[PDB]
Amino acid sequence: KGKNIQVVVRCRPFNLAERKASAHSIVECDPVRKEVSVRTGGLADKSSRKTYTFDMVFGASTKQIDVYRSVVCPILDEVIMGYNCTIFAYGQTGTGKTFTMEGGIIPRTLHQIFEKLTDNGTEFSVKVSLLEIYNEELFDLLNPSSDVSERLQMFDDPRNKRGVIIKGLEEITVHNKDEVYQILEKGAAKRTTAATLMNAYSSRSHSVFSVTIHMKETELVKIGKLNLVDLAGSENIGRSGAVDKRAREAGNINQSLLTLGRVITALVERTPHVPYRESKLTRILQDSLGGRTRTSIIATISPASLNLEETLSTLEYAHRAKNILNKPEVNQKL
Amino acid sequence: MRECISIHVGQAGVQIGNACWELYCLEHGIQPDGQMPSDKTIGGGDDSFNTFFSETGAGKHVPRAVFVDLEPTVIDEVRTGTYRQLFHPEQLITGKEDAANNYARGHYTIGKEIIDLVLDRIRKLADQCTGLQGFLVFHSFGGGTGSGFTSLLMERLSVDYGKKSKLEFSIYPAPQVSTAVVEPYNSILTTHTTLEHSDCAFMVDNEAIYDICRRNLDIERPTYTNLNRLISQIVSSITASLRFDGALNVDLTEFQTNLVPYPRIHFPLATYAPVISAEKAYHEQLSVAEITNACFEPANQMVKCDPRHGKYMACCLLYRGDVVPKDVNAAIATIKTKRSIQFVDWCPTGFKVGINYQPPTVVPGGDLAKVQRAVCMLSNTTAIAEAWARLDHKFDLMYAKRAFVHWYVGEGMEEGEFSEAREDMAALEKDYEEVGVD
Amino acid sequence: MREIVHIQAGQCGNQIGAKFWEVISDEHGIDPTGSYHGDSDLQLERINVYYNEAAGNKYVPRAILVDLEPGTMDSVRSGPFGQIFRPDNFVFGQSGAGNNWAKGHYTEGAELVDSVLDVVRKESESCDCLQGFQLTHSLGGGTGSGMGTLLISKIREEYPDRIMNTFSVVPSPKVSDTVVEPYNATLSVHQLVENTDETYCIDNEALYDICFRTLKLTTPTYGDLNHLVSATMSGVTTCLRFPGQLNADLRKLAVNMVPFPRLHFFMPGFAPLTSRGSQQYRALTVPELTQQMFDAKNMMAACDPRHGRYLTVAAVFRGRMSMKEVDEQMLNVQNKNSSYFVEWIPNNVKTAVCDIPPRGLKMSATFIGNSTAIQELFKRISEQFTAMFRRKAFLHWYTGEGMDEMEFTEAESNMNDLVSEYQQYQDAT
Ligand SMILES: Nc1nc2c(ncn2[C@@H]2O[C@H](COP(=O)(O)CP(=O)(O)OP(=O)(O)O)[C@@H](O)[C@H]2O)c(=O)[nH]1
Ligand SMILES: Nc1nc2c(ncn2[C@@H]2O[C@H](COP(=O)(O)CP(=O)(O)OP(=O)(O)O)[C@@H](O)[C@H]2O)c(=O)[nH]1
Ligand SMILES: O=C1CCc2cc(-c3ccc(C(F)(F)F)cc3)ccc2N1
Ligand SMILES: [Mg+2]
Ligand SMILES: [Mg+2]
Repeated sequence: KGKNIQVVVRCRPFNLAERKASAHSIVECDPVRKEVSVRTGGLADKSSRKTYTFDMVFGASTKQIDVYRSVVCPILDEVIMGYNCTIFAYGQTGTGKTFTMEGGIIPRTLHQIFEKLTDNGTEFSVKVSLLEIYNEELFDLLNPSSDVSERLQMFDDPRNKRGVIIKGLEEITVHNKDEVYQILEKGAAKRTTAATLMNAYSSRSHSVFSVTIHMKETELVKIGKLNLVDLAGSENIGRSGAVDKRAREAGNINQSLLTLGRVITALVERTPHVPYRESKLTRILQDSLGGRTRTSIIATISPASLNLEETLSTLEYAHRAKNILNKPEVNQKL
Repeated sequence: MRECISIHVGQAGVQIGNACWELYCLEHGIQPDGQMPSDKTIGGGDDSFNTFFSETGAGKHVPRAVFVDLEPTVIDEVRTGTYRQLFHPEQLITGKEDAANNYARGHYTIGKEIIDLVLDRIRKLADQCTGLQGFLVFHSFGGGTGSGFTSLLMERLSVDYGKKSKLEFSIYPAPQVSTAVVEPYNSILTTHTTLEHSDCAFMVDNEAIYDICRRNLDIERPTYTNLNRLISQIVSSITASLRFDGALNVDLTEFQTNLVPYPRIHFPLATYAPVISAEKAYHEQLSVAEITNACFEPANQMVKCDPRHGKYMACCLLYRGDVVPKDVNAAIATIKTKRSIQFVDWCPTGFKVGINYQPPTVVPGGDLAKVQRAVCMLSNTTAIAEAWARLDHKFDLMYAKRAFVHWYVGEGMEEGEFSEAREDMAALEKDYEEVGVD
Repeated sequence: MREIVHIQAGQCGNQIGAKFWEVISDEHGIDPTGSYHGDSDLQLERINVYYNEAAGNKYVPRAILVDLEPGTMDSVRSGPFGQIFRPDNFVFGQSGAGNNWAKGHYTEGAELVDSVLDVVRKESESCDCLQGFQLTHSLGGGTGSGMGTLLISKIREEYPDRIMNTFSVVPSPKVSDTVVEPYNATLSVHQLVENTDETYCIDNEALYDICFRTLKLTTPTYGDLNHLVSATMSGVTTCLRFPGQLNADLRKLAVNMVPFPRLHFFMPGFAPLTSRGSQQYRALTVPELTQQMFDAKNMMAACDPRHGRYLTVAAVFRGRMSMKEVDEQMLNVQNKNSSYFVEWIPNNVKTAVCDIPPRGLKMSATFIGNSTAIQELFKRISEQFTAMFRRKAFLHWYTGEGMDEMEFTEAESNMNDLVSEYQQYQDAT
C-alpha cells in the first residue's frame, strides 16, 4: 500500500564549474512535460535522446523554494500526523546537493515545523539528530555532546522487522524553535565531510538528519518523524588522481553505490532477498524501502554531457525507484 | 636500418615477445649473449638487425624491446634466462604488483607508477634509435595486466607519438572458454576504448588457433611455447619482408593502408599460410596455389571463421622462399576463378601481394618443418566481427548479472563505460556489417 | 615477500595451525637450524621471503603461538622445530578462551593486544606488505572461537587494506562434545563471518569420516587430519608464492571467486581427493584429479554437490598440465551438470598451474565452491542452539561472558538471513 515512492528530478543550472568545464547542457527539462531528456547520442551523436517522464520535474530554472514547497510542505503534514517520512537527495554536487543544502533547506525547516505545529496548537516536543555515515561507520554530528561518532549500533525492534533501533543517539527535545537552531548550527559543523579536488566541497559521508516530533492533543498521542538524507557521492578515483586514501574512500562509497544499485534492482525484482544489511544505510533505511515510511527522492542531474555515467546511472535509478512499492502509512497514533 | 621495439604486456605479452626475440637472435645467428660469435648482423645493422637489436658497445647487439609486467613473476624468469644476459637490465623491467586480472585496477593502480619509468625507458631507446617503422604490442586481453596496462599505454602512446604506427597482437579469449570470469569484463572494457586509439587491433583465437595448430600438430598437445612459436615465426616473416626486400617488398604499413580501406576497419584479419604444422610442413611442398588454397581453408585460418561468410574486400599475400610471379598469377587465376573466395564488389582487385626472397622465417626449435613459401593475407569479414560479438554476449550476460561492478567501481569504472563498450561493439558490428556488405 | 602471518590458536588449532606451520616448514625443507637445507633456490627464496632470516640464515616462521593454556604451546615447542621458531616470536595467553567464545573473548583480548601488537609490529616491519593473515583455530571449540572473535575484529581492523582469510574447524553437526561447545563457536563465527573477508571451514565430522573412511584406519588421527588440512593450505600458499606457468594472484582469484565482494566467503575444497588407500596407491591421471574433485567425496566438508551449488569452482593444478588436459578438464565440468555449472557465468572454474609440481604427486588441485547443504546444515545447528535457547541453559555463564542475548538472536538472525541465500546458491546453477 502507501503512496508510491515519490521521485522528482532536478536539473541544475549549468554549474559555474560546469562552465569552467565548458560542459554543455545535453539535458533538457520540460517542466510542463515533467519530461527530462538526455542527449545520449546512443552510439550516435547525442542527436539521440533518452526521455523520461517524472513525478515532478524541475529544470535548472526551478527555484529552490518552490521545490521545497512542493515536496516538503506535504511531508510536514504527514510528520504531524505521525507519519514517518524520508527525503533523500541524490545527484551531483553541482546539481545541488550543496545548492539545496546551502540554501534552507535545514535552517528553514525547523522554523516552519514549529510554526505549523504551534498554530496546530498541539502540545509538542521536537528532538533532532544528525549523523554521518563515513566509510561504513557512524559518527554523531548532532551532539557534539555526543561523540564524533555517536555510540552507534543498530538492532531490530521486534515491532517492525525492518523497524530498527539505533541505540545511544540522543535527540534533545526543545519546544522552542530557537533551541533547535543552536543545535542546528552546532550540528552542521560536525556534519561537514571532506572537500574534494573537483568540488570545493563534497560529501564524503552520507548525512542523515532526523527530527522527531511528539504530539499530544485532547487524548490522542502521535509521533511524527522526518529523515532528511543527503547522499554522499564519489568521483572516479582515477579521474580524481586523488591520494590513494582518498581514492580508496571514494572507491568504497562508489562501490557501495553499486551495492546500492544492486539492492535497488532487487527491490524492482521483488526478489526474495533485499540486501538491506549489506549497508548500514540500507538497514537503517530498511523499513522505509517501499516501507511504511512515506518516502520521496530528489535526484539531481547535470546537463553536462561530460558525465555520461552519472546521467545514465541516475536515469536507471529513477526507473528502479518507482518499481519498489512505497507504502507510506500515516503513522497516526492516538 | 630502422629499429623496432616490442612491448610485452601481461605474462602473455612477455612470453610471446620472448619467443619473438629469441627467434630473432637465432635467425640472425646472433648469440643469445647478444654478441654473436657470428659476424655482426646482416649488412651490419640490417633493418632487421637494428629493429631486433642495435650494435653498440660496440660489438654488442642489444635487442630493442621493452618487457613490462605488473607481476614480478614472468619478468624474473627473463632475468634468469641466458637471454637476460643479452638484455641489459634497462630493457627489462618488472613490476612489483600484479594485474592480477583487473583491467581497471591494474590499469589505474599499476599503470601510474609504471608508465613513467617505461615511457622514459622507451623514450631513451626511442631517442637513441633511428626510430621504428612501427612497434609491436603484446598483451593479454584476459590478463588484467594486458587489459589495464594496454589501456593506459594506448592513450599515452597515441597522444605522444601520434605519427608512429601502432600494432597490437592481442589474445582474444576463445569462445570455447574464457580464462577468468573477469576476462570478458576486462577484454571488452579494455579493448573498445583502446582500439579506437590504436590503428588496428589483433585478437587471437585461442580455441581456434590452439585447436587448429594442435590438430595440425596431430599432437595430443601444443606447448604454450609452441603455440607462441607459431606466432613468432609468422611475425618474423612479417618483419623479414619489410626488413629485407623480397621478390616484392612493400612498405608494410603503407601497403596496410592500402589494405585497409578504412581506418574504420582497424585491421583486416590476417592469416598465415600455408597453415603449417610440423606435420603439415612435412606433408607437402607448398605450391603457390597450394599455400593459397590451404590458406583459404578455415583450417589454415588460425581464427575459426567461415571465410565464405565474410566477403573478401581484398587480401594481401606475403611470399617467402623463392617465388615467381607467374606462379603467383597461376594462383591468382585459381583464386580468382574459384568462386569460393568472394570478392567485395568494392575492390575488384586482389592486389597487392608481396614476395620475399628469403625463405620463410622460422621460430627457433620450430615445431613445424620449413615451408618453401610463407604467406599472409588480410581479409575483412562480418564474421570476424561476429566472433567479437560472440565473446561480447557472455560479457553482456555478465553485465546483465551486473555482478563484477564494485570491483570495477572500486576502480571507479562505470557500467556506462561497459555499456559503451557493448554499444560500441554493436556500433562496430554494424560498421563491420556495413563495410562487410559488398 | 608479501608474507602472511600464520596463527595457531584455539587448542584445536593449537594443534592444527601448528601442524600447518610445521608441515609448511617441512615444505620449506629448511633444516631445523632454520637455515635452508633444501638445495632448491626456488623454494629457498619463496620460503625465505616467508621466513625472516635469522643470522645463520635461520627461517623465522610467521606464526604466533596461542595457548588455550600455556602447556599447549609448551607441547608445541617441545614438539619438533621448536627451535626454528624463536621463542621471542610467539607469546600466548595462559588463560586462553577457556571454551568460551565470549568468555575467552573478553578475557583473551587484554592478553591478545599485547601479543598481537608486538608480533604484528614485527611482521608489519617484516614485509613491505603482507598479502593477508591466516588464522588457525577451532571455532567450534571454545577458544578458537573465543580468541578469534576478539582478535579478528581488531586484527582485521588494523588493516582494512589487508585481506585476511580465517581457518577454523566447524563443529561436526553430527555430534558435539557438548551442545554448549558449538554455542561458543556459533556466536564467534557469526560475528566472525562479517568481520573476516574470507573464512575457510571444513566440518569436523565429514573430514573425520572421509579421512577415516579413506584411511580405513581405525580412526583419523587429529594430527594426521590436521596434516591433511595443512597440506591443503600449503599447496595454495606454495603454488601462489611459487612461480606457475599459470599463476593467479590471490587478489584476482579472490575477487573473482565472489560473483562480487558481496559474497562473503567460499568454502574450501581440496584435491586430489582420494581415499587413503586409493590416493596413496593410485596415481592421478590428468582427468583423474578433476573427477575426484567433482564428486561429493572430494569436498572436505560433507555436502551433496547437487545440494550445494558452486558459485565458482577453482582448482589450482600444480605442475604443468597439457593444454588438452586443460581442455578435457574444463569441458567435463560444463558437460557434467547444467546446474552444477553456473548458468550465468561460463568458465565458472578457474585454474592455475603451479609452475612446479608439488612435492610428491606431480599434479595437485584445489577445490573451490560452496556447499549449499553444508551451510544450511550449519544454520540448522544454530536452530539447535535456538532449541537450546528454549532450555536457556547457561544463560548465566553467557551473562558472565557478558554477551547480550540480542547478539545471540541477531547472530542467528543474520545467519538466518544469509542462509536462505545459501539455498539460493544451490537454486542458481
Ligand atoms: N598467446 C598466449 N596466450 C596465453 C598463453 N598462456 C596463457 N595465455 C592467455 O593469456 C590470458 C591471461 O593473461 P596473462 O597471463 O597475461 C595475465 P596478466 O599478466 O595480464 O594479468 P594477471 O595475471 O591477471 O595479473 C588468458 O586468456 C590465457 O589463455 C600463452 O602462452 N600464449
Ligand atoms: N579436526 C580436529 N578437531 C579437533 C582437534 N582438537 C580438537 N578438535 C575440535 O575442536 C573443538 C575444540 O576446540 P579446541 O581444540 O581449539 C579448544 P580451545 O583452545 O579453542 O578452547 P578451550 O575449550 O578453552 O580449551 C571441538 O569441536 C573438537 O572436536 C584436532 O586435533 N583436530
Ligand atoms: O556519483 C554517483 C552519482 C549517484 C550514482 C547512482 C548510481 C545508481 C543509482 C540507482 C541505481 C538503480 F537503483 F537504479 F539501480 C543504480 C545506480 C550509481 C552510481 C552513482 N554515482
Ligand atoms: Mg599475468
Ligand atoms: Mg583448547
